Amino acid sequence: AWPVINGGAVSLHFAGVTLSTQFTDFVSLNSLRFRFSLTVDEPPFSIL
Amino acid sequence: ASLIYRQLLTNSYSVDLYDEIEQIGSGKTQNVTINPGPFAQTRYAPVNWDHGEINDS
Repeated sequence: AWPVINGGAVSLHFAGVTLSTQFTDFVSLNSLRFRFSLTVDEPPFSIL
Repeated sequence: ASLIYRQLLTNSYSVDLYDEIEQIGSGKTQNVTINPGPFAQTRYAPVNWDHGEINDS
């Protein structure tokens, strides 16, 4: 019988913002990133 | 005081001379070189947007 996975619930809260900036011979390759913290929530997940 | 009329009529050739002045001074090359001021300009950088670092495994 096939196992099946189910459930899983979390919530995203704001944690911060970041600016990554790679450099390659005086030219800039930038990227804005949003970091979110997590807070779990019902229903719990379970592999059946 | 009548001498002004005589002077104008006599010196009218300077009108054509002045026409030459202006219509060849225009022909001559001029370049007013507006500056950049003492304060110097600069742009940010060549900036390109990309996806950030990915945590592969």
